[PDB]
Amino acid sequence: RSYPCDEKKQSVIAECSNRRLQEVPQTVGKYVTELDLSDNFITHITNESFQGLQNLTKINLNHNPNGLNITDGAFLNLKNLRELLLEDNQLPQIPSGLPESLTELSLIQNNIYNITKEGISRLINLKNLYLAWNCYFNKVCEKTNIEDGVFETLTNLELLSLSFNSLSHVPPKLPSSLRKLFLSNTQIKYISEEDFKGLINLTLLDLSGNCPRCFNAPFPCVPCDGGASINIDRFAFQNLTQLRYLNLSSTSLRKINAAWFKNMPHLKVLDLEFNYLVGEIASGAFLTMLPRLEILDLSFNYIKGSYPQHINISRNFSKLLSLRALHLRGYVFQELREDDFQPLMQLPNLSTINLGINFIKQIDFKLFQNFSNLEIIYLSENRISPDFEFDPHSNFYHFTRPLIKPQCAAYGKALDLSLNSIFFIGPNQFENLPDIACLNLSANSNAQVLSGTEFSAIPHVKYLDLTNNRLDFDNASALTELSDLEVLDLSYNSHYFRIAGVTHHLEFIQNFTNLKVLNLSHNNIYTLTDKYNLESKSLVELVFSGNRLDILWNDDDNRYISIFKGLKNLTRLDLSLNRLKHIPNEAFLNLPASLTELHINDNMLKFFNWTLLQQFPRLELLDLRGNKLLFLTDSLSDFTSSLRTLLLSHNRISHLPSGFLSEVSSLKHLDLSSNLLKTINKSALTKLSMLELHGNPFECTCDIGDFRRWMDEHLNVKIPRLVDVICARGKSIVS
Amino acid sequence: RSYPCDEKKQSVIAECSNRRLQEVPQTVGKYVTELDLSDNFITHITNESFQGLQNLTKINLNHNPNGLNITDGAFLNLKNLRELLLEDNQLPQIPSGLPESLTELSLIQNNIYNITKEGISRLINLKNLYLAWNCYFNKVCEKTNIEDGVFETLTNLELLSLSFNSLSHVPPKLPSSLRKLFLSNTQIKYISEEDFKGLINLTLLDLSGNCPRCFNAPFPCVPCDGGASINIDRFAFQNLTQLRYLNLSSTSLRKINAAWFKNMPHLKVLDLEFNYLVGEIASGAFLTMLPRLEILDLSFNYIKGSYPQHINISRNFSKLLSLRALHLRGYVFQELREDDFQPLMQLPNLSTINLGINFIKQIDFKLFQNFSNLEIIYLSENRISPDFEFDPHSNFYHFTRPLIKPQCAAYGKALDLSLNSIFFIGPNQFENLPDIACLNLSANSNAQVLSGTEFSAIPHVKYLDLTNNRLDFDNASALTELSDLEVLDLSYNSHYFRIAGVTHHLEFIQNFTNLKVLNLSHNNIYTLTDKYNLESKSLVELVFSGNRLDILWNDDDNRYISIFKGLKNLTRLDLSLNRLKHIPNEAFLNLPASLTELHINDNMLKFFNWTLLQQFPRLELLDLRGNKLLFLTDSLSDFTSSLRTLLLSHNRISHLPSGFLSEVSSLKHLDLSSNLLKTINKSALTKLSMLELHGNPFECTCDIGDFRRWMDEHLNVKIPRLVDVICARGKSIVS
Ligand SMILES: *[C@@H]1O[C@H](CO)[C@@H](O[C@@H]2O[C@H](CO)[C@@H](O[C@@H]3O[C@H](CO[C@H]4O[C@H](CO)[C@@H](O)[C@H](O)[C@@H]4O)[C@@H](O)[C@H](O[C@H]4O[C@H](CO)[C@@H](O)[C@H](O)[C@@H]4O)[C@@H]3O)[C@H](O)[C@H]2NC(C)=O)[C@H](O)[C@H]1NC(C)=O
Ligand SMILES: *[C@@H]1O[C@H](CO)[C@@H](O[C@@H]2O[C@H](CO)[C@@H](O[C@@H]3O[C@H](CO[C@H]4O[C@H](CO)[C@@H](O)[C@H](O)[C@@H]4O)[C@@H](O)[C@H](O[C@H]4O[C@H](CO)[C@@H](O)[C@H](O)[C@@H]4O)[C@@H]3O)[C@H](O)[C@H]2NC(C)=O)[C@H](O)[C@H]1NC(C)=O
Ligand SMILES: *[C@@H]1O[C@H](CO)[C@@H](O[C@@H]2O[C@H](CO)[C@@H](O[C@@H]3O[C@H](CO)[C@@H](O)[C@H](O)[C@@H]3O)[C@H](O)[C@H]2NC(C)=O)[C@H](O)[C@H]1NC(C)=O
Ligand SMILES: *[C@@H]1O[C@H](CO)[C@@H](O[C@@H]2O[C@H](CO)[C@@H](O[C@@H]3O[C@H](CO)[C@@H](O)[C@H](O)[C@@H]3O)[C@H](O)[C@H]2NC(C)=O)[C@H](O)[C@H]1NC(C)=O
Ligand SMILES: *[C@@H]1O[C@H](CO)[C@@H](O[C@@H]2O[C@H](CO)[C@@H](O)[C@H](O)[C@H]2NC(C)=O)[C@H](O)[C@H]1NC(C)=O
Ligand SMILES: *[C@@H]1O[C@H](CO)[C@@H](O[C@@H]2O[C@H](CO)[C@@H](O)[C@H](O)[C@H]2NC(C)=O)[C@H](O)[C@H]1NC(C)=O
Ligand SMILES: CCCCCc1cc2c(Cc3cccc(CN)c3)cccc2nc1N
Ligand SMILES: CCCCCc1cc2c(Cc3cccc(CN)c3)cccc2nc1N
Ligand SMILES: *[C@@H]1O[C@H](CO)[C@@H](O)[C@H](O)[C@H]1NC(C)=O
Ligand SMILES: *[C@@H]1O[C@H](CO)[C@@H](O)[C@H](O)[C@H]1NC(C)=O
Ligand SMILES: *[C@@H]1O[C@H](CO)[C@@H](O)[C@H](O)[C@H]1NC(C)=O
Ligand SMILES: *[C@@H]1O[C@H](CO)[C@@H](O)[C@H](O)[C@H]1NC(C)=O
Ligand SMILES: *[C@@H]1O[C@H](CO)[C@@H](O)[C@H](O)[C@H]1NC(C)=O
Ligand SMILES: *[C@@H]1O[C@H](CO)[C@@H](O)[C@H](O)[C@H]1NC(C)=O
Ligand SMILES: *[C@@H]1O[C@H](CO)[C@@H](O)[C@H](O)[C@H]1NC(C)=O
Ligand SMILES: *[C@@H]1O[C@H](CO)[C@@H](O)[C@H](O)[C@H]1NC(C)=O
Ligand SMILES: *[C@@H]1O[C@H](CO)[C@@H](O)[C@H](O)[C@H]1NC(C)=O
Ligand SMILES: *[C@@H]1O[C@H](CO)[C@@H](O)[C@H](O)[C@H]1NC(C)=O
Ligand SMILES: *[C@@H]1O[C@H](CO)[C@@H](O)[C@H](O)[C@H]1NC(C)=O
Ligand SMILES: *[C@@H]1O[C@H](CO)[C@@H](O)[C@H](O)[C@H]1NC(C)=O
Repeated sequence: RSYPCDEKKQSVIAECSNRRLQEVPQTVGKYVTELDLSDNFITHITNESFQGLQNLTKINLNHNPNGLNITDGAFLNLKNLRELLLEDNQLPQIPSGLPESLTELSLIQNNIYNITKEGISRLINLKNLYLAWNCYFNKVCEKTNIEDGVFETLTNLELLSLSFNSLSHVPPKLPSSLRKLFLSNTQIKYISEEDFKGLINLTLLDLSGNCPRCFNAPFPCVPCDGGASINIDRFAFQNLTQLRYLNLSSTSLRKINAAWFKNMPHLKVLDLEFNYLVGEIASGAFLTMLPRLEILDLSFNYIKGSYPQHINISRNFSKLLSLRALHLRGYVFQELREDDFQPLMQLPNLSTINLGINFIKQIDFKLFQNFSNLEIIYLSENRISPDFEFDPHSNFYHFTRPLIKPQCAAYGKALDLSLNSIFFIGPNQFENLPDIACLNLSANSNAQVLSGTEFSAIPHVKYLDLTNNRLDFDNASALTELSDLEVLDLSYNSHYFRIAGVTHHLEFIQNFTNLKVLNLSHNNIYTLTDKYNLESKSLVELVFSGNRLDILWNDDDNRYISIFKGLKNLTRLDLSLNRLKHIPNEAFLNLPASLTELHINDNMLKFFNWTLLQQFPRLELLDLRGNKLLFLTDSLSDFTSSLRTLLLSHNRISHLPSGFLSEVSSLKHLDLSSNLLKTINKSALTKLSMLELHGNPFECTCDIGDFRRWMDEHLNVKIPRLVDVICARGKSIVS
Repeated sequence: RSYPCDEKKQSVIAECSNRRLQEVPQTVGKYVTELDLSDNFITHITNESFQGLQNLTKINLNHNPNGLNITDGAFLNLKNLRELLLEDNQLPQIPSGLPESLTELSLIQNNIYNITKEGISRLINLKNLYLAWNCYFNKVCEKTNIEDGVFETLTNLELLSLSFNSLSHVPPKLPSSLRKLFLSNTQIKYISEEDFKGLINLTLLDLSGNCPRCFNAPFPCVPCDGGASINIDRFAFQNLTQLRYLNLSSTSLRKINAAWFKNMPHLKVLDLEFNYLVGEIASGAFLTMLPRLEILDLSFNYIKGSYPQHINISRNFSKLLSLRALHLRGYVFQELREDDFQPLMQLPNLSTINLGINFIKQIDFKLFQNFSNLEIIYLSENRISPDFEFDPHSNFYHFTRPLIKPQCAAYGKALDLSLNSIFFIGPNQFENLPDIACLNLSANSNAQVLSGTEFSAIPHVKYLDLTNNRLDFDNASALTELSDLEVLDLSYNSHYFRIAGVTHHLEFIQNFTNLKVLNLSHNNIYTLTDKYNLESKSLVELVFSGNRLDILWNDDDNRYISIFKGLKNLTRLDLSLNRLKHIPNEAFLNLPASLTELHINDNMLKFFNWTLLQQFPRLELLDLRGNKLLFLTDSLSDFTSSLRTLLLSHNRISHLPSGFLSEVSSLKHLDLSSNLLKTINKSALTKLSMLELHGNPFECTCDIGDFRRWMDEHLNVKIPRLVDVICARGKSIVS
């Protein structure tokens, strides 16, 4: 048992993050290799901080403290130190006399404005150097002075990142080992012919945000004089036969010179977001130069004040033969006509069209059929009708998450129409579409009574998202045309559920032979009409959080006592956030005997009838976190032989009953963190692999001794975050 | 300083609620008259519980414990006990040998099924007897046995309530002192001629929920055989000349006998909700019998399965000359035509029409003009387009809150169109309406760009509610036609605010010469377009909670540093729930010097620059509750002479600086509850009238003595909830 860090073996990692450590710990294990020490209160670092920690081949001192004084060659005597990370430390300078064994260095988010030979040129083994985000936006900081030639000694340098600094030009004397060159938001107007001419290995070049398009910028944005475009010499990308990824986002471009790509036969990803390329899109020769392009991002190229009827796509798109994804958000146009996308329809691997945020009013949906294999049709957010703000380690111009949830997209062809205005699905709404498997109609202000016919044209939908609408559930055949339905997400439709005098019919649930997952969360359900029960022979997982079981299962009311019992296959049930003070025993007994996993967290339970766990012989996880439980049973082993994980954090448990750890033979994980345990008696003292105790007011006196021994006896019981397992006054119990 | 209760003088009241008291306190003040002891853990009551507490003319033992054993005549020796309340106690019986001085008795929500002479007939001074809600719904309980004549001795009985018990008929031998008779939900099929014949003083009769209409009931509901109507003898309400309030809600009525009202010339409020009176509404003679009726509730009289084109209102409504409010929710019809309301238009005092929840599709709005003086036009929730569930002390069939917010209605003529489907305000949307002053368009899925013309037909709107829509704020003249605008509520319009690449224009705020109150809460505002500042010469109050000032006022960004300074008249600002870790001093200094009241609660502030309170010389209230403040300044008196209230609960303050209580000469209220104060030194020890300290881990040892003296010295400093001012282990500090 280590302290204050928590170790593992991936290759031996001392996770020592966030522990409020005030200086590097003396007490680290001697087989430790990677020591993560971020987010601590470390203020000073000397040579004698890592005195005897050898074969540390990684250090992380990010965010210290939560500015860091590092003496010169304080790391020098670590002859194995390879990866060093000292991001976000208000470092004034690249620290002096670093150990030349370093292969990866990260100085992101400091105050370093001077890149000197005295810090960098000795370090011949740098592969990846991260200096981004040191002088940017309206930060008080100085122009970035780069001593001449200071990189040419770094002949094993593969990745260099200087983004979000004021450079003004591409440094000269760049080693030709570079494969990845990041110069975004560096205030560079002009790209000369000599600028990259000897970088024959570059796979990636990022010149984004130089001469930026600043209208409506969510950050302080300085245009180039006259909102002028970036100036790229005609032979600037000569000799760059190995480029794969080119990012020219936000460089105010209006013209693309087709000859820029003459010597890039492999170009794979092109990013031209936030430029002014509406003209280039309609008639663009540069598109005939890219037969291996896979991803083209042309988002936010809208003309301010301009709302064209149709989008205008050059015939030249037809030539983009390897194109996989095409992103055209923020073009802004009223209508998508069948003719408008002819140039894309013969492209064989075009699987993703992104038309998000174009305020489109009508789509002639039949057009998506005439394509080859579209997989993701992304139309969200249109107008179709019946420390620190910016993360230095992600992409700055867009979100990188997938457009459509993987779990939904994995079923097949996907149509995301979320955040539109289809407030009512008419009879011909889905005429002429391909066989959609994944459908998002979230947030379309839909208030209709679904009745069994609305989806007849796409009857093979397998995952359906109708979250965040206002469905009026007043017809028992709703959605039953979707015989293949497997996932149905009905969250955040509380509008009509909340009104007691409108009708609520959920009977339809039973008709689905293949329904696996049903989410009814945040619907404020407390009254149903005519039928009180949920029935399905298939359903595996019901999410019923953010409803009102406190009302449903009121003591004076019997109507909903078997609400969930007809769910004969159910293995996971989420009853969290139901305002439950107590569950009547009979209603608890009528939960499906099939359950393996039951969540009743974040209610207000004062009591739990443990005895009833006898009728749930398959149950593996019981989650009661965030209630008001006062007492644990003394006889748990008598009610279950199945429970593997029991979660009880954020309750009011002050005493552990006899044999509680030893006697339950299937139980491996027990979470008692953040309760009211003053102690743990020797009488409470085996099949347990993890026990959580942080957050408790452990009275530290001579009485607390017995348990310590037990910890020493059982190393096989991980006890996390021992630093937070604390005497009630501050020291850990392990002192 | 009392303990454990907290006293006052209204006439001397010992508020002793909710204190976890385990028995009646010995230590009550001897001038105490009313002793509220509800919501405690009281289990037993004997004669020797109130030994020497005389001139107690009120006791409240509701919800004890949080069932109560009361010995016989345990209250007998209180010769002044007047009002006794023992609701919600699982009492098995009316307690025996109660003191005959009682004028008001409340036994609501117990288990009393036997109403005996041994408990009630002696008590000749009962005015008001509450026995409601003892056997109801699916509770395990017995039919209510009422010993014969047991009320006729109570000749000073004015109010009797037996609702929500199984009676089966109106008890006989009811004293003719009764003015108010509550028999709701008592399972009484038949009302005989003899039933009330000698009750010549009744002002109110409630026979609601006997033979109930049970379709879609939000409670276990037992129809009378055949869903039959209640049977009311033709001369059942003979001799009841003094009736004012008649409640016949949910008695399955289909016919009203006009002659029931022959001898009620004063009838004021008639409640016929949840019956089947569509026929009676269209052709109803009973309406010619009620020329003093003021309030008529005909809600939820819908025919299941039926959706008429027009509502059908008998000509006889024209005869309801004193009618003030008419409620017609849940009739359910498609269209309101001008002709359909002719019978109401000459009624002089008709100020309120309620058409909520009728799924109406079109209204011919010009019709509201032809009325006399309509004040509240309530149309919410239609389809217009471009312990314990039930509170025993409120009305069971409807919510009693006002239809329209008083603050909005106080400006004049009100139109509530909330929860409809006016997703777009067209040019003629508001043609032909009266001069609306108060307008609710909440929750209409409105996504348009308001532009300055939409309200031109009702330009004198003074309070405007557009909450819970999705407004696209992309035009600087939005709402500017409303030159008289005084209150503008823009909460919960985050849809477009949250998207960084759409435009956000709030410039319009400045054009309003009369804008007092602006709510921008829960809009997730973090980026504006072109103009970064909020400007108004009039605005008094800005609510900016649930936005992202953490982003706006990011350290690397200057654009929003004066966001609020142009609000030159501002006296109240709410910056709560902005995720603020810290406020740059310059942005804090640019808050309006006019401010008297500033809320920054529920953020995550680690530090507060108190020194800056020097530039806010009018500031009376500073609310920093629910942050992470570690330290208080030692020199507050140097930065302010205006602060009257300072609220610091839920922070991490462990020490009180010298002179903190004494030195600030304007400060009257200081809230330090729920921090981390182990003590309060004698050096921290005048103009203070209230100091809050409950929730702190006060170390109770010899050191804690000094402060106790100070408390004894200053009785003029209310310290609430001393019971919760607790040694860190359980006893109060005042022990
Ligand atoms: C202009 O356009 C270019 C070209 O697309 C963008 O280039 C990408 O830049 C992003 C952001 O810097 C890079 O993203 C990060 O890559 C790191 C390295 O990942 C590679 O190697 C690791 C193995 O070490 C693999 O696991 C991984 O699959 C990759 O093959 C990652 O470490 C980062 O992820 C980590 O941090 C993020 C922080 O958000 C966490 O969310 C993750 O969980 C993880 O811990 C991150 O993914 C990206 O690699 C660049 N692309 C290429 C091909 O090199 C530019 O950023 C863009 N410019 C601007 C300013 O927007
Ligand atoms: C059938 O229809 C009838 C006729 O309308 C309804 O009759 C009303 O019933 C309600 C609920 O019982 C009564 O409401 C309660 O009245 C109490 C007495 O208030 C009068 O006197 C006090 C002075 O003591 C005045 O302050 C007050 O203005 C009244 O003149 C109040 O004490 C109750 O309010 C208190 O408790 C509620 C609990 O919700 C709190 O919210 C309040 O803050 C307050 O503490 C309450 O208002 C009402 O008075 C009856 N009307 C008349 C004219 O007598 C029936 O209820 C209805 N039947 C059913 C089953 O719905
Ligand atoms: C409605 O509830 C459903 C069902 O629970 C929610 O979908 C599920 O969400 C969880 C995460 O919350 C997904 O599990 C996760 O999977 C990822 C990827 O494998 C993994 O990395 C995580 O550790 C976790 O296991 C789960 O796959 C997903 N299930 C389905 C069928 O999509 C849904 O999010 C809820 N809807 C709303 C609006 O809250
Ligand atoms: C948007 O913010 C406004 C302005 O603050 C909110 O309206 C105000 O709400 C408060 C209560 O939250 C009202 O004060 C209260 O008045 C009543 C009656 O006098 C009193 O009993 C209370 O003690 C309290 O003082 C205030 O009058 C009201 N102001 C106006 C102009 O209506 C509004 O509720 C917010 N909107 C949303 C949707 O949250
Ligand atoms: C349906 O569309 C909605 C809206 O685009 C998606 O909701 C987003 O999902 C992510 C991941 O949880 C959240 O972080 C965002 O907050 C959500 N956006 C909004 C506006 O709520 C949803 O995931 C889509 N559904 C599917 C199946 O892919
Ligand atoms: C505008 O209409 C909405 C919806 O009817 C009103 O919102 C309700 O107000 C009450 C009082 O705060 C809340 O308890 C309800 O939760 C609200 N309902 C909903 C659906 O949110 C609103 O008050 C009306 N505005 C005015 C000025 O009267
Ligand atoms: C992609 C972001 C475009 C931002 C501007 C913006 C454009 C909008 C449009 C398109 C449009 C662009 C330019 C001019 C016009 C005509 N006013 C419309 C339609 C509907 C709502 C519109 N709302 C907005 N906020
Ligand atoms: C006042 C509550 C009425 C409850 C029934 C109910 C009625 C609705 C109506 C009216 C209606 C009533 C009776 C029959 C019909 C025709 N299906 C419509 C229109 C639109 C949505 C409707 N949604 C509902 N849930
Ligand atoms: C760049 O390419 C051109 C022709 O493609 C060639 O003449 C020149 O030698 C190359 N430059 C370098 C430095 O390789
Ligand atoms: C499309 O991708 C497939 C593999 O998914 C590949 O075999 C094929 O060569 C690609 N076609 C083109 C024209 O790039
Ligand atoms: C559902 O709606 C369909 C289509 O109008 C209708 O025929 C059917 O009657 C409805 N079902 C029920 C159970 O009301
Ligand atoms: C749904 O299931 C019920 C009962 O199993 C059946 O009566 C009903 O007709 C079904 N509806 C459809 C459309 O399959
Ligand atoms: C029960 O669930 C399993 C696992 O999802 C599934 O294979 C089976 O079909 C379901 N049973 C029924 C009767 O639908
Ligand atoms: C648990 O519920 C059962 C009935 O299912 C009851 O007999 C038993 O007394 C309850 N146990 C506790 C501790 O409440
Ligand atoms: C009731 O009224 C009728 C006539 O209105 C009268 O004859 C009778 O005496 C009255 N009954 C009582 C008991 O007052
Ligand atoms: C209407 O109410 C007013 C007082 O607001 C009263 O003077 C008048 O008599 C009432 N009219 C009728 C017909 O009741
Ligand atoms: C607001 O909309 C009006 C009406 O179309 C238009 O004339 C005006 O140009 C718009 N204002 C701005 C500032 O765009
Ligand atoms: C609003 O105010 C601004 C500046 O005070 C002015 O230029 C603009 O024309 C105003 N618009 C209207 C409709 O009053
Ligand atoms: C400032 O507020 C006060 C109080 O609401 C108001 O009387 C005055 O008109 C406002 N001042 C201006 C310049 O609008
Ligand atoms: C408060 O802000 C002022 C600048 O307005 C600065 O001079 C001072 O140092 C700050 N005080 C603290 C305690 O941060």
